[PDB]
Amino acid sequence: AENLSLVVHGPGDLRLENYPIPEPGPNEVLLKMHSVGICGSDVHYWQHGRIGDFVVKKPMVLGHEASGTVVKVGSLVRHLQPGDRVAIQPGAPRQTDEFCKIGRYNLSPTIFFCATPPDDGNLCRFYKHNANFCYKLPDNVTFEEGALIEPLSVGIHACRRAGVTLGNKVLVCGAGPIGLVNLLAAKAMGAAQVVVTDLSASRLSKAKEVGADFILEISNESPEEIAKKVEGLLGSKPEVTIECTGVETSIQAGIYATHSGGTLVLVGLGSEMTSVPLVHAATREVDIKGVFRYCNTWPMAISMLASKSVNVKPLVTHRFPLEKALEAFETSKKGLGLKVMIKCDPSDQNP
Amino acid sequence: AENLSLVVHGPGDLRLENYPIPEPGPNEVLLKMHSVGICGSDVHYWQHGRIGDFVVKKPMVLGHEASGTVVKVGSLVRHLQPGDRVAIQPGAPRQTDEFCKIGRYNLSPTIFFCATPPDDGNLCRFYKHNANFCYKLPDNVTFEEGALIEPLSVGIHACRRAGVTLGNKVLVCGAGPIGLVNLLAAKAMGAAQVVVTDLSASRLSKAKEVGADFILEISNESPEEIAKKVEGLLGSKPEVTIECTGVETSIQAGIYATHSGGTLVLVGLGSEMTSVPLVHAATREVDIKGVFRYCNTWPMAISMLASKSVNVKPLVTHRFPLEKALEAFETSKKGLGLKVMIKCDPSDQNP
Amino acid sequence: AENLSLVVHGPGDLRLENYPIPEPGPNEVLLKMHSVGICGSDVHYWQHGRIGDFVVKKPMVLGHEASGTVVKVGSLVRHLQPGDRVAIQPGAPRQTDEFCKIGRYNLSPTIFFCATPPDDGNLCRFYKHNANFCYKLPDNVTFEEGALIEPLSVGIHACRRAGVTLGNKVLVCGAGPIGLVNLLAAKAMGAAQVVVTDLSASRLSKAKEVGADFILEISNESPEEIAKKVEGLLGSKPEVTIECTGVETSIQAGIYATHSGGTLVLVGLGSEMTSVPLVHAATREVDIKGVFRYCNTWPMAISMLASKSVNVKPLVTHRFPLEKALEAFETSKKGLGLKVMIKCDPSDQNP
Amino acid sequence: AENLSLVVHGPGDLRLENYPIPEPGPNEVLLKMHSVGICGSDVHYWQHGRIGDFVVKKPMVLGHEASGTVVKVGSLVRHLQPGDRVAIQPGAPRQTDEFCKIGRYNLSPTIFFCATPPDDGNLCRFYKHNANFCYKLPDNVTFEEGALIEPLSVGIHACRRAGVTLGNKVLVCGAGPIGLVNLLAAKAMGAAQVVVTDLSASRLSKAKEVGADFILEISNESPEEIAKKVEGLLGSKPEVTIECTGVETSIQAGIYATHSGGTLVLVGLGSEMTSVPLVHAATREVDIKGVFRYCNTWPMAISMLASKSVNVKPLVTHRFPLEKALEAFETSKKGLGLKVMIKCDPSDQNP
Ligand SMILES: [Zn+2]
Ligand SMILES: [Zn+2]
Ligand SMILES: [Zn+2]
Ligand SMILES: [Zn+2]
Repeated sequence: AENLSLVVHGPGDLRLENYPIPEPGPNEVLLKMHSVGICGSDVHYWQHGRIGDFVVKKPMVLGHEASGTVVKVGSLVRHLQPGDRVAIQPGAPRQTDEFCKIGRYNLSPTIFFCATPPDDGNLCRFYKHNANFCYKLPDNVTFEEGALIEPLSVGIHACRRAGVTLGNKVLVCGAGPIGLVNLLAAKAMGAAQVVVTDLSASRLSKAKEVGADFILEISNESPEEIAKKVEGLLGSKPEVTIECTGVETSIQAGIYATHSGGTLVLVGLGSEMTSVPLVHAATREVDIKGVFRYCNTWPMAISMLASKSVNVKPLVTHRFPLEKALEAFETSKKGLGLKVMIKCDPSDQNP
Repeated sequence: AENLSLVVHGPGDLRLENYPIPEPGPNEVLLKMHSVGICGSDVHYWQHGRIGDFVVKKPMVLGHEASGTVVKVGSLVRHLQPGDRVAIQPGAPRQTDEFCKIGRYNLSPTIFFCATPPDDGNLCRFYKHNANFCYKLPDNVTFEEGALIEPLSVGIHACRRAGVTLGNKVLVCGAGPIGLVNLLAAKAMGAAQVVVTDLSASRLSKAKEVGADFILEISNESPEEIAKKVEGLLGSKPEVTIECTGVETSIQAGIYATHSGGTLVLVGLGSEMTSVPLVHAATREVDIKGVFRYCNTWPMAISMLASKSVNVKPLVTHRFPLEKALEAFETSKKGLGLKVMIKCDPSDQNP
Repeated sequence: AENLSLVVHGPGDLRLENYPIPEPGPNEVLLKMHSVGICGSDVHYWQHGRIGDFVVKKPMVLGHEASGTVVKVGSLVRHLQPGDRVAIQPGAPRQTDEFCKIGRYNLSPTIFFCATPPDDGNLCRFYKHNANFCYKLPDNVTFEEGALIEPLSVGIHACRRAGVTLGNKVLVCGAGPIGLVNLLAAKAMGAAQVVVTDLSASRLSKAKEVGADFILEISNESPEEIAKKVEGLLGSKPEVTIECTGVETSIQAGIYATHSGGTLVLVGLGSEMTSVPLVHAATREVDIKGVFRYCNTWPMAISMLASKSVNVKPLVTHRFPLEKALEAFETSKKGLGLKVMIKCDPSDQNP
Repeated sequence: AENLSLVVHGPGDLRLENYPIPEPGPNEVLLKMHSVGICGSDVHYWQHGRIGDFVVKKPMVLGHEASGTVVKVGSLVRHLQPGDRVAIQPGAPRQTDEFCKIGRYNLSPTIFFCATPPDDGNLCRFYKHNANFCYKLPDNVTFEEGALIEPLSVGIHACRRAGVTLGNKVLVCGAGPIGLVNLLAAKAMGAAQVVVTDLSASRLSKAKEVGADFILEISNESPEEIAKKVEGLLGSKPEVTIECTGVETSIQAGIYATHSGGTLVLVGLGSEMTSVPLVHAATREVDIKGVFRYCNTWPMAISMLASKSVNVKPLVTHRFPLEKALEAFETSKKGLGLKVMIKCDPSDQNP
């Protein structure tokens, strides 16, 4: 019974292994996997075997940005059936705790989440999942778009928490994959202009393709100088800044750059301690907000994709079959591409 | 000193008259008028000499959707100067009352407002206005777009109060000018799909041009049937309904149509008493909200226009010089067009 | 095996019957019932065998405002154990649907809810319930206070949706049980003054005891006159009105009474069609909101009770043992009391 | 013409000087000052002649927490008249800028603000002020309560921005005057429990008198230990933390202490750079918000005082006549009291 699976055993130890075919409980579905995007999260576990307090204490299956086809459903599942194409939302609450009740299930301490240990991910042939967290895709939304909902959702959640809306000018720090999905989400939510900063001329070219209104190549500027160049291009201070690099200097830039009364959202992972002009922000009522994944983004993402109101397709720079997963991870690490997409279906390998 | 002015003396009594050149106080500007759109508000005062409790007790200058050029500024005015092209926000608070302080100046009982009596409007050659409520237009935004900010703002304010955002499906009742600006605002704010209903095949054709995702021609349907047809086209109940007709049956339709937990916003003017399945809405937590003009929409409208993120141009169906204002009002009443635009500048009559 | 249960068989057909001892599933608990309040909801099913579209098609156990003691827990239950005193939140979602995910589980169409048919209630000796919807009571919170969380929650949810906060003046229409819990919730949320209207001098005396800052006895006033008398007592128009009678004239009064920009919340059940100065509200941006039960109120209610920050005790006017349930229902119908409280525990019959 | 005035000429240079009687413009009033509280702001200008970028470049009158009696009004003033007792809101916008329009006038860069240079304050006999920012006091609200609205408003604004509401448990860092007003505001807004931390047994005794549910004396605890002790007393992590010391370790404590999804509001002034577990907060969606004074707090503060729903009286520990202002400032600096209150009226020196 063939179920090739990509597994991290520890720092730098990545292996392709055969796994049993999972058996779906009464409210789960079994999925034949199709398209699985990888991101810095996966690469980080690969390299270091941990992300902060999340530690790989036993071999873990990677992969958490995914779509596939229902092949089997549990006795209690009614909204999905074999043949259904679905996007997988990787975080599924185990308990109806208070976070779940108030509608912030992302914060639930007992949540299951693909490829954050000890929870196995979906970079494999066959995978089972809580049925309520698999979302039927319409026929004009590709498997890859379905997989891309996950990174898009990072941007949606951050932009919601920032309060991005009609006419706002927005600064996005970083033209990596995180920055690009926040650019996409901001424009989708009505931002008039997004400026994107980055050190790389290459990444910024790609941010342009994706829809950045302005690009700004940073070199040795101070945070105040960055904020200043940003304001100069926009004609004003941006109501919202989304910081996607985790780099302290970029966080400071965001604080100086953001319009008074505005919001800076931290999406990139920084060091355990950050040094910031906390006062500068606080005295200007610039709020500083973080994000932890996302909640309630799949249906609205699917709605925007299905209506062609957002375009995530240019994000995919590489495709590899599942058998070439180790190479794909090398490609993702070298960071020349954006989204490296893994194709798990021997039957079909198109988008 | 030539300052032709369109004046309503009472029910059906419209005249073009010469007025003195207004003198701007210390915080006012004098404007050479350029483009002035007319709407049902103006036509209503023309026909009936009142809109509810607002009564024309002495001759009134009409016109409240306008743009022009600063020719003179007061001693305290610093952000505008002669030569500046500006959009005029017709509601300017006279006092720093509590509504103003909390940021809801539209509700200020002593607000000045063009062409709502006893306040004279701007359908004339020369007009003076509170400087803080004239907004500089950038050079890639036409005078007509500047004039159109006013009707667009009706839609922006309504859609904000409805909470329209990323991915929502929205029902707009009415394909008249009010309905079309709400269609535009909803899409600009991130709605995935807007369906527009109306009795007229002609108006709906125009709603399509403007960007309606679906159109629905109504005839003798009951409110439940309308709600049903709407749901059928969208694939779900719309999170937001914007009611733009003021027609009781359309209001009821909105109540049946709107998703539970959603919002129905009333923009059209109905009868003094309305009969509604108030309970049906209330038990489904469908909120019912109204609007009174707008507040804080000019800068964000200008930002969206300047970035080409919204297109109001297709709204203009007719242009008349100021001298043909009576004809223009006839055209606006017969309701075959959408926006009838009046050109007040003898120097320039382009958009 | 003794499990006396109060059952409605149809219009005016109420019986006390022995039921099997329910068996808790893996995530349920079995409760030895202690205190069960009754309300117009129960009385309504008794009298008419329906509330609108909710119809008693087979015998139903009544009772939905309750507390008791855990005697048995399911294999998956960890936060509760035998001996735990708990308040029962009667609405427990069956499915993780979209309403649940976004934190509005009250709107879930498949929710289980005590004594709304076809779901049996908890007016009995032994009752089983979803464990996540039973809330441990601290030792300084009585069983009756625990039972009273349910009616209090009606007020909490309504006042939240109204946006009651520090310093607001609030109008509550109706001094029945619904009105009194909204008075309590408004004061708890920081309202400076609550005025309560009613036809009964008796009910208003009780509203005073409970904490009403002003009482207003209505007789033949018109809605405009009511609004006027209200404003006169408060010194201003109330930012919030909570309408608790369902009476059309009282709804109209609320519309005239509420401050511009304010909110009217409809808690009382009215007729299928209501006639209202919808326009008057809409043009003053008075929002009209309804409620459907409550969501996420139990923990904050328990917190306020435990800190003695709210006092629901004066609401209980009568106590009857379970065996005298038919009499208790007669008492509740005659409407001279407020909260009629039923004592189900043969071991203990104190508050 | 006697108008004694307290003036800072520079670091440690405080003088009492006679000033001209100010002349109120058309929308100003002249006030006979009555009660003026002092705070760290005043003391800071006294000691250092600056607070960050706000620098005393010429002699400045101090005092910004004040009340008095209207003696003269401008030609345009209608809501106030000689004899009116009023509370003075020290920040009065000069321009109708965008911050003002959207209801955040506190952020207006051109705002006038008592005793923040170059704007003279109200520690004097006679003072003139923008009429719209003087608020009539009812007869059951004392002059001192009127003066205390200003510090209370600091707490109101911070607690609003934190989202303090019914049932929340709140941590307040610091039992100085800033901490105590935030304790008062939180309880007024419906917090079930407030715990207050501080190094001083004396300050905490006073926080108890004022209404703190718990007090915690800190010594050499680490931020994690503080957060831990806080959680232990409350029985849970507080939904809101208000940090009132500006001390980096206390800010870190707030981050560890605050419930996930919660809010930490920074009210105390810290160093230009702060080192914080920014990541810890961000990954738990603990928002970090600052405050800059307040907006729209006077009317709701007056409403709460007039209804006896909040008690600021215990804050006043000392009273000095204006002639003993230098001593009063010494008393305020030695920090043994809380609110030092200055009495400016030779006619009356009661509360
Ligand atoms: Zn990822
Ligand atoms: Zn108009
Ligand atoms: Zn009930
Ligand atoms: Zn102060």
